[PDB]
Formats: sequence, structure tokens, C-alpha cells
Amino acid sequence: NPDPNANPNVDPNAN
Amino acid sequence: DIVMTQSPDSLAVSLGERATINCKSSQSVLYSSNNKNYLAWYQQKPGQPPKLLVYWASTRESGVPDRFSGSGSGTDFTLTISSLQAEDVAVYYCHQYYSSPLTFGGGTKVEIKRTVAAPSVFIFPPSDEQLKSGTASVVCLLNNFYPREAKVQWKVDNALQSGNSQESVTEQDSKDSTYSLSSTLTLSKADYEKHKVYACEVTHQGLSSPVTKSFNR
Amino acid sequence: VQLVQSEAEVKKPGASVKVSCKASGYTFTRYAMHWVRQAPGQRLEWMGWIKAGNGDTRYSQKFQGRVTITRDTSASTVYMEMSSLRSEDTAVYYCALLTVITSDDAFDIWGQGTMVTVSLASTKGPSVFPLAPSGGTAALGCLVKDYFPEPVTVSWNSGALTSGVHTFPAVLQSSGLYSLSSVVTVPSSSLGTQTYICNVNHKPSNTKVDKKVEP
Repeated sequence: NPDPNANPNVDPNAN
Repeated sequence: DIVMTQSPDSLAVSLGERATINCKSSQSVLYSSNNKNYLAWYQQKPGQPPKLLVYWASTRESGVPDRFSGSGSGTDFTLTISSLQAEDVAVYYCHQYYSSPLTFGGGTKVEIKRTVAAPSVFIFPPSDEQLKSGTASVVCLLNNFYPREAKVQWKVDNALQSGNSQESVTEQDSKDSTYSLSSTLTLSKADYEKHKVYACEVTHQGLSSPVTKSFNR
Repeated sequence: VQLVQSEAEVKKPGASVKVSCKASGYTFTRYAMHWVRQAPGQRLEWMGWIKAGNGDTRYSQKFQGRVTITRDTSASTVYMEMSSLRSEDTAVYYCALLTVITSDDAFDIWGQGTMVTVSLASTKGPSVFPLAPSGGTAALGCLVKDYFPEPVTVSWNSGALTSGVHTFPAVLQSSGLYSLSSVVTVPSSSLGTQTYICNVNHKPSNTKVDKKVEP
């Protein structure tokens, strides 16, 4: 699965 | 790590044609839970930082021309420029933000094909300020030509020179898709004072015979 | 939003460098600032990030030993420090707000890079020389010769003259010093009516010149 702390600027619950 | 592999390494098409860039990731960057691909495409021109084009593999960035489109999922991704424009000459990078470390592809260089354009040639004598220092630099300029292949030959008192000049060519122009070139011939001030005529002889596809620009010291 | 980075640098091998990145146009503490390097002819390599809010950091396993990223919220500035420099560390170093994807907006800002050259050779300011002009359009320019290290920046008429400008990539002379020229095509009427100065900056040598180019 993706690591949300690879780039914290990416919010995976957003278009 | 996730290796990002692009193909082809370079592309050239005429203005208004379609350009396709492939990117393959060594691991899937699709998260099944949200159906999102953690992938982005960047554009970079010489001397400038990259600029974001596409994110989530297929969502265009704001302010980006709509001829730019991203597609693909999992490990296989495509950036499309539907109608290549003059300003689109650049290097393009895919990018993954699925896993640490963040990684980038090796880049695809996109070049424009256009009509032949013969150079406009100029020659510049050494400045009086430089000759004080003990050196003479003579500069020949080739302006806005296509294709990039051009030959510059220096002549001093009409004698062909060799081993005392250096040249460099620009990147492709983002407005007229041409190139320019600068050649510098470097002599001791003493040698420069030993001759009268300084010339650069230019041969290019746009010229049936060489063009010579010269001055007398 | 703008990101403005520190001046170009040269460092001896085994030394350290600290590159600045000043932010503007958004609330500083909301997002993370990354550092990315671009070596000549090699692919962009990510170094690390820092949360401008709480100061938390992550580094790649490349740079974890030798890189430290810090921030000053009061100054709205991020810093990157490399220690134990090697000739392979010669590169452009970028700070960037990579892929800020949120429900409200989606944006991505990069700074202008900071060239650092790791070399044992000496630093040398350049000499700027007029390329003196002499039908409707004429060519003039500047010759920026004998400097180390790269880069040299050049602007014309303090940046309002941009059309028709060609600044060429530098050549490496046999001396180990670089040289480049910048030209621009201008109206020949304006030869005797308007002024043309090339603004040359070589930051490592702290060299600043405004060269008037006359017939």
C-alpha cells in the first residue's frame, strides 16, 4: 500500500 | 525503490503533431482502496525547475493546456501532447509518490521539427578593454537557424584556423523552434596584431555557398 | 506562491553547505518542504522533506548520514545542510512543495535551483567584455570570460529586454575556466537612441557588473 509519509502534501482522500 | 523507466528517451515531431511518452514503474502505484495511481508528470526546460503537468496519473494541473493529458494505471502510464506546440519543447519526467524514497524517471526529450532556416551571421572584434589584458577574443554569432547542424570555420588573413576556437549551441527556441550558436576564436594580443583580416565562414543546410562575415583590424 | 533559494556556491571537498529556501504567498506551516537534487545528465533525486508546521523530517537512505533539513517559521524559511561534500555532490539543489493535493486545491511550487560545485580549483570572478554592434536589426552582446565555478547569470536592461536574447551555455577553456556570451538583437535605430546594459552576476566570487554595450 502507499506510504502517506512519502509525501505528506498528498491527501489520499482528495481529488 | 520504485524505478521509473521512460520511453522513448527522445522524440521529435512537427508542430501540431501528437507526442506520446511512456512511463513504467517497477512496482504498482495503484492503491485498490481508493482507485488512485500515485503518479505525476513534470515538464522541465533548461535552466528552470520542473513544472507539474498531471497528478493522480490522469488529473491535469490547473493552468496547464488541455492538449496535455495523462493516462494509465498500475505500472504503465502515458503522457500525451495532442497537438505539439512551440512552447512544449522540453524534457518530461514521470514521478511516483507511492513509496519512500520518492523517485523520478530518466526523462524524455521532446524536440520540434520545422522548416530549414539559414543563419544570420555576425562577427564581433575584440574589445579594446580585453586587448589590454593581453588576449584577443573574436566572436562569431549564428542566429535563429534550423536544423542545429552548422559549421563555423575561422580564417585569419584568409588562412584556415584550427585549434584556437570553441563553440556552443543554444537549446531549441520555445517560440520559433530554431537554434543559435556562438563561436569564439582566442589569440594572444601579439598574434592578433600580426594580421589584418578576421573572418568566420558559415556553412548550413540553408546556404548553397558559405556565408563569410569579416572585419579588418 | 513563490520560493526563493540561496545564491550559488562553491565548496572544497569534505566541507559543508547550507542552502536557503524562503517561502511566500501561503501559510508557511501548512505544508512540507522537500529537497531534490539534479546532477548533470543524471535523473532528479529526492533527498528529504520537513513539515513546516511541527518540524518533523524524513530523509532518503542516500543522504540520511550527511543531510540535515531545518526550518524557521518566523522567517518562513527552510534550510538544507550537506556535510562531507564530494565531487559527485556537484548539482543543482531544489526546494519544492511537491504535489500538494488537497480537497480544497492542488498545487506544486519549486524554487529556482541553487548550484553548488564541489571542487578543489580556485574561485575566479569573470571579466565582462562588450560585443560591440556595428539593416533594421543589429546584434550586440556581452562576453563573460574566465570564471569558476559555474554558473554566471546575465540579464539585459534589468530584465525588461528578454525578446531576441540568446545566452549561450558556457564552454570549458583549456585553462579550466569557463566563458560564455550573451547576445540580443535590437533595432539599429535604437543604437543611437536607447541604452543597453548586460547585468552579470557571478555569486561565488561576489561579482556584479552592469556593462553598457555601445557601438
